Amino acid sequence: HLKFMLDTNICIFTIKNKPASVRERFNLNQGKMCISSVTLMELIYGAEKSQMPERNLAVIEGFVSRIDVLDYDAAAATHTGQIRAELARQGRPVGPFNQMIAGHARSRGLIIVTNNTREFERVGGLRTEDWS
Amino acid sequence: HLKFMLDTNICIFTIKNKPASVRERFNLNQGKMCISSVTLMELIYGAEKSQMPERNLAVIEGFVSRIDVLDYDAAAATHTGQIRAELARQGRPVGPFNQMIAGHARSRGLIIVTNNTREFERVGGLRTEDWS
Amino acid sequence: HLKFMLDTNICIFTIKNKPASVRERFNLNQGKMCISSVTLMELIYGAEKSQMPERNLAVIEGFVSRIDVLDYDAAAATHTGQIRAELARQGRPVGPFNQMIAGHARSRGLIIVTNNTREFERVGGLRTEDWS
Amino acid sequence: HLKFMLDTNICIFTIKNKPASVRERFNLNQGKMCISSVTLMELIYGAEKSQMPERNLAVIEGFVSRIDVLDYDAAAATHTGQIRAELARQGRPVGPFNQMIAGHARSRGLIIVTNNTREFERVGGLRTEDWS
Amino acid sequence: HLKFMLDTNICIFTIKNKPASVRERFNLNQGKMCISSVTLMELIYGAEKSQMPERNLAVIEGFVSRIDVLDYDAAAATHTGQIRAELARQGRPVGPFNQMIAGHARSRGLIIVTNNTREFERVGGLRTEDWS
Amino acid sequence: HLKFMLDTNICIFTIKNKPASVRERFNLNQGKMCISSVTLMELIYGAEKSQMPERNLAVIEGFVSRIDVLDYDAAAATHTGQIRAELARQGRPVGPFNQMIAGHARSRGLIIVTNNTREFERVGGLRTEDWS
Amino acid sequence: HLKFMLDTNICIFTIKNKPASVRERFNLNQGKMCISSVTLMELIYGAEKSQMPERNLAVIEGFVSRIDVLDYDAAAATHTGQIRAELARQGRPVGPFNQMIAGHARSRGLIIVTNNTREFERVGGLRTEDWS
Amino acid sequence: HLKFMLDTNICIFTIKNKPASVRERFNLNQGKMCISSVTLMELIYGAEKSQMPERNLAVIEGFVSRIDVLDYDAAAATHTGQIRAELARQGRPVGPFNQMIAGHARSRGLIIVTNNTREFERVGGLRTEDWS
Repeated sequence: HLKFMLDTNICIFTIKNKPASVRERFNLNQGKMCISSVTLMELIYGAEKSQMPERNLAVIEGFVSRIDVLDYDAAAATHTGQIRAELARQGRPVGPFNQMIAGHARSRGLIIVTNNTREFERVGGLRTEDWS
Repeated sequence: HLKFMLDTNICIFTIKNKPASVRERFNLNQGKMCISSVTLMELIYGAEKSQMPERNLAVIEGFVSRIDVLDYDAAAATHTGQIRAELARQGRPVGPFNQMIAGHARSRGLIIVTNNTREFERVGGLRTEDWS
Repeated sequence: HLKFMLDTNICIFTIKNKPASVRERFNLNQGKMCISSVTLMELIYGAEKSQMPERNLAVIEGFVSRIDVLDYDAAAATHTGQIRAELARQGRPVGPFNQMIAGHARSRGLIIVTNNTREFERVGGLRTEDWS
Repeated sequence: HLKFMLDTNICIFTIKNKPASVRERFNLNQGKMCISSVTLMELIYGAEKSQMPERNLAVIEGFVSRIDVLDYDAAAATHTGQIRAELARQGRPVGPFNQMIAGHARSRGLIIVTNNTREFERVGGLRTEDWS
Repeated sequence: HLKFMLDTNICIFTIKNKPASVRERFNLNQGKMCISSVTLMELIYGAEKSQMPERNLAVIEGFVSRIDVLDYDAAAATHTGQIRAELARQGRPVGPFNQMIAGHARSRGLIIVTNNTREFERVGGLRTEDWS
Repeated sequence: HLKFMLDTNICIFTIKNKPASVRERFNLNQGKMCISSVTLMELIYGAEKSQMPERNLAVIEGFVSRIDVLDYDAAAATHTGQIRAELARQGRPVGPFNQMIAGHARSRGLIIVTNNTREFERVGGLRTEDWS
Repeated sequence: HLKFMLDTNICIFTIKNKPASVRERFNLNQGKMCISSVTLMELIYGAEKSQMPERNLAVIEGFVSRIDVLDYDAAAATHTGQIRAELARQGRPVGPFNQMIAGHARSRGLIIVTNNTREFERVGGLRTEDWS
Repeated sequence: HLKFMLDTNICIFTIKNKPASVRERFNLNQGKMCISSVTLMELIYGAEKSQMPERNLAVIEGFVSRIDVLDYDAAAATHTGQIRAELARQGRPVGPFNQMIAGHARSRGLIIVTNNTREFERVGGLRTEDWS
């Protein structure tokens, strides 16, 4: 089954093969990884704002075709809502899209793979890894 | 068939019967309305951070039972990505979750029902109504 | 996935490689384009009424081979019906087949690609591009 | 299975039970009838343009719930295209949406039920009935 | 289900719309017609030997896409074998591919549609029609 | 998997154990051989026209039981059509049923096993063996 | 359906419009071409090793969208194995990936399109064309 | 369920029960092993070049019947392409077929089982084992 949910920069590092450690671990974990549709949103944004949008979209779409994209559903939303309230009580900052990504992963029991572990470690009941 | 996607404040107004015109129009359009899972997320956050979480969580279950909750999917994400880039080019500010709700509705050709018309009208190719 | 719905003249320009700019953008967007079955209908009519139906029909099969043809479904019909009433209220003229593909495109969140932007910009909640 | 494709006016007569002969034959043919999505478009248009749109939409949507709606597909488009060229050669005028419905029916071997048989009889290879 | 199996000349007549009576009845019998793959072979042969092979192939492949093609299977083989022996006893000549087409149709209880009734009427236990 | 497609005479040689070399190589290749349904047709004809049809039909059922019978499908038909045109250009004679199994074999990458290599060698892109 | 399997250089030529004769014939045969995944591999290698990988990867995604990619399967492997042994006996050199696409094509009865007819003509039971 | 992709020599070692350790470990890992169709190709080549091909083909096919054969697909091709470019950049030599089954295994997150670990360890992001 699925074990990891990859955040946006981990995806970009993989595509770029830099830092090389990310693609290395990515490939060792083939068949076990996914991204949130929220992360897809961020990836598309990155392509759309770039100098060569059509080119970069094609590269992203190819990458995305080989990994699973999970829809952000009611369970994901529910966990995100809980997490934002837990974080607010504790006074811990997490960015809005990261909050959603954290909730999505937690709702499915997935490990978040991220180079922003400082932020994601603030979340309760969630495992994180950094492959960079 | 779905015609309207309700923004968070419109849902809250419906729940509170204030402004009462919102629930009135809500009732008139029963069976034609939905919310993004992004809006559900915002509703759960609001309940979870409130003085009476269980009471407000129960109220949300009642509201949600009367409408469809749509998963934020790849199409929603893609439109959101496009929109964020379009807005940034124009120097137009829209909040992160509203961007996602805007992208979700546009991907399905739905009318956004919102009292935050100034923000959502900045998005291209999107119809809005305000029931409040 | 799909981003653009091409109207008949844009299809014809692509086939003829004139204006060459159309085929250029067509090639750049390979894999992201479709036509409504309504537009297919118009293309088939064009071939059938031509001096050389078998030749022109064959050219259409080849062209259609490179894109998706979307069935005009209940969602497309529903949006079209709504658009026709909106347009009638405002006194804005749009041709019957154009109304239908406007509704088709809007129901799927697709951009209409057309050299008839004056007509299609009259439709609410719809984006267009002109590649010619 | 399906034998009849109903025109817009036949649907309306059925709903209104006037002329009573239409609903009579309609019910005698339960399970054998459908409409084109093109006809759905016209029904929605009628409701959307009316004095009480939400009301009339509900009435139409309820009626449609009890009959099959066929998507206007590539075969329908092909027959429509052929028919428009045949009609044009003969100089026989048929309305744009009627052309598509004629094509849709012919592509499926269905009998067109219409009170506008004067128009539909101009089409080749198509059976028609009038229940009014 | 299937009622008719169309022989090669009938298919060509339909495509050419000449004699017009063939396409007329073809259109009236939509959904009820098929061809044997043996007939497909003859059509492909016709295109392949023509001056414009690619064009005529597109034309045939286009025609064939809207009708069912049946594989010549063991039951078709069996009836063909019986028929060839029955014919030889009677001194009644039928061409090699017509023998197979006859056997295929008979094995499925289908009516052969052909303008070559002289050959096909020699076969026992088989219905034929000529639409030309 | 399947490697060989046997023509009619080879099947008969196998059944009759004469020339004995054929059944010998047949037994060595058990599980790797098939016949076209076209060849099945020829075998049934031979039995049906013989002095003792029931006996010979029973012998065929036993033989056919040891091998796969392949349906003559659209790919087989298509290859046969190309082949028939190519042979006609070169002025090379191949019998009608031989053309079909040659086409059938080529569409599947099968080796035709035949003692009629003179005819089958005329076909392009086709390998043959003679076990007799 | 499929008739041609394009070797790597033919694909590259089509992409570059050089020699222009390749794209010229390519366009004439739209809907009838495929590549082996073995060829996809070589294309991806070519892109990845180039000065501008992302640009060239995007171009490959576009090209691949216009044709079928066939998986190199057991039948393809079997033929390739046979061919490698046939070639070694005759002392005929064919490059390793060429052997595989030859086997892939022969297993499906496809015409190999290549500018390396010297190598591919060494293979038995395989038709080739050179469009360059 | 699958964990291991077996290289050609490991399959041969298993068949020969020499070295005995390979079959020992093979049996301990029943239900968890597969081969690439590329390896099937090599096994078939070995049988075909042998002095008793029919015999050795039967032994291999029997062996292959008890393990999964994976088709070499687009994902496999993609990984192989990345790998070939990386190896060339690093100046690490790996044989053509080895490159393909390395990419195939890597695309599926499988452990390559091989007695050629020196070559396969040059590939990035790939686990290897030697059971010999």
